[PDB]
Amino acid sequence: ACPSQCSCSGTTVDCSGKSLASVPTGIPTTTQVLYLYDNQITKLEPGVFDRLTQLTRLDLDNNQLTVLPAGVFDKLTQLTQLSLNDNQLKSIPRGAFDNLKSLTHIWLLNNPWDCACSDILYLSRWISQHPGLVFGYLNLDPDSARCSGTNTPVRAVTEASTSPSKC
Amino acid sequence: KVFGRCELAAAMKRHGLDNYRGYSLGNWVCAAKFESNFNTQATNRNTDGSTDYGILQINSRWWCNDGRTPGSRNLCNIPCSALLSSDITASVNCAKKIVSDGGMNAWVAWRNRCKGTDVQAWIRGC
Repeated sequence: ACPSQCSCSGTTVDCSGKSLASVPTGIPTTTQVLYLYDNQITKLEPGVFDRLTQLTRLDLDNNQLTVLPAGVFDKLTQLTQLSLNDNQLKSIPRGAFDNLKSLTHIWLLNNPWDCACSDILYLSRWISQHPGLVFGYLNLDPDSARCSGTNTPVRAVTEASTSPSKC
Repeated sequence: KVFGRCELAAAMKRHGLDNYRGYSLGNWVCAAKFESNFNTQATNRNTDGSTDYGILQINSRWWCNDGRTPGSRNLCNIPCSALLSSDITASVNCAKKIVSDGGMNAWVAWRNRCKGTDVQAWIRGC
């Protein structure tokens, strides 16, 4: 059953470029590919993807995401590609990528990563520990996630240049 | 078409790459050298299902249409085959888009091999 707002075909659901503020209701639980890119989604509901356990690809890029719910991707153990670039994200919740055991590609660039704040540390460590997973606008690029203002690579940020008071 | 260095420098200048967004001509020549070795028909299939095309190896996930990259965008509004032309016009127009939407930091080989060097060497004798 396709959601009203979207196009469907086999296991792909294209909800892209539809001016959406949140994830549409009624995505079949058999869905493997979910395009949500080019919308105006600011917040995801906690658990919004918990039923979509078969997702192998998810595009969330080019929205207005400011914050991600903790455990938003915890049930997505078949995800190979996740796109999060070109949002308003300042950090990744601690542990948020840990269950993504099938990941081959993630896009992180064009976000205001806030490297002054201590929440950036999970992301900094995660990128450093997964040097072949992060892609920029072209090819493989672990430095493409860049601190707002200073434009230095997130993966370079360590505990001593951060503070818990800046979050 | 495989360009010579000066031949490519000459064509990049007349397309207006010299000092585009503050990058001197030699930067773009140095980029294209490490991306394609000056060969407009360089092609590279990526693991995500995209392909890289042309002298600056522009990707079909974001920038051009090849009709075989699923969920891809066409931010430059061009067929990826236009990026294979002996006419560098489409590859220059797409590159300019990339520098603005992203700058040259998108080209990792340029960042590591070209950036901060005497890059006007790429331009000597042209």
